[PDB]
Amino acid sequence: RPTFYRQELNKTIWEVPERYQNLSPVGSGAYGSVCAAFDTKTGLRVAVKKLSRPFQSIIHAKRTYRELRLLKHMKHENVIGLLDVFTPARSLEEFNDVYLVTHLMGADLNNIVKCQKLTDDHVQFLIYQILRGLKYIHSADIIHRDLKPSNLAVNEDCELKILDFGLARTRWYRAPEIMLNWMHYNQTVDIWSVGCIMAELLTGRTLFPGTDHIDQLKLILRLVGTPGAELLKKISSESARNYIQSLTKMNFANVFIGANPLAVDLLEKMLVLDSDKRITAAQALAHAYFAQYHDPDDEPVADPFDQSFESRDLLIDEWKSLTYDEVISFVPPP
Ligand SMILES: CCCCCCCCO[C@@H]1O[C@H](CO)[C@@H](O)[C@H](O)[C@H]1O
Ligand SMILES: CCCCCCCCO[C@@H]1O[C@H](CO)[C@@H](O)[C@H](O)[C@H]1O
Repeated sequence: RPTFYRQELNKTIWEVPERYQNLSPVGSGAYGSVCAAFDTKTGLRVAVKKLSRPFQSIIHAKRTYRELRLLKHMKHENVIGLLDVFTPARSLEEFNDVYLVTHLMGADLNNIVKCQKLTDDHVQFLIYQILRGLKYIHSADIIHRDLKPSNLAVNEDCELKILDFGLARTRWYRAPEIMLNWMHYNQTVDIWSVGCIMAELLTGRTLFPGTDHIDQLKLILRLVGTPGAELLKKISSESARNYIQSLTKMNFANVFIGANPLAVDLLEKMLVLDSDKRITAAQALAHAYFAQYHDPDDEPVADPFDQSFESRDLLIDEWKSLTYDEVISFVPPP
């Protein structure tokens, strides 16, 4: 066991191993708060997240377990992974707090085109990394569901990692089927998000900046066009088909004037209403737009992820015990 020290942060006592220094609050959420810190043991800037009352209820407890399981699973250059997880508790009986440590890359894509659009060469590099990481996540049978610029961290060398779990420092990037509570989501919900992000990097402007939910959907329909006959067959409701026909084309092509035609071709393949017809991450990696970076020998897939817990309805004490097990078994990365 490491030596811990105590300090008041974000309105509670944080108790952390001595290696983590210079904690500074950077965020809080309903479920946790984050400090930036410096890990004197590895020389890395890190984010330390202290969960807030991780076992307050069955739902909190399951969320805590899910977050830790997902972070422990992720071992890929373009996906955030778990550098450390700890608790000052010395037994399951004392176990009440959980702290998660991840890389702090130092910036994200959220600010990035406020001032000007990116070059085509730089968009190739960033989107390539997003898709390389998404191929990995998808191969584990995991769907991100909330890809957006603030969930894409980059360092000074513009190496990129996909984030989640409130490490991000809007519905503009959400697949329309998620907004329409469709359920039965495909992984290509995330490909829609990548298309929205890529479009914005190339043009310097949000692709679908809706003011509210229905506005978001109206903007999408204006740009990609009304559902064709094949997609209309997959929508049960006659009234819904009538209603979309009433809101429903602005040129997709006119949005991307001056762009690399290979970029536009890829955007057209990502931003397809019918999720069954969107390009996959793996397919996208092979598209000619990425010829400078694609290497099939180094676009690795994930170990399969045991998601049995997702469908379980367990008691708090069981979720808490399962979480404690995962804390104790953690082995830090190379
Ligand atoms: C702006 C457009 C307004 C209406 C959007 C269409 C609503 C589609 O609705 C969805 O259709 C699916 C297929 O039948 C169902 O399985 C889903 O339960 C349902 O949510
Ligand atoms: C903008 C208003 C219309 C939105 C239509 C969105 C259609 C998304 O696509 C749908 O996704 C479902 C879930 O994966 C699939 O089961 C369907 O087969 C697929 O067509």
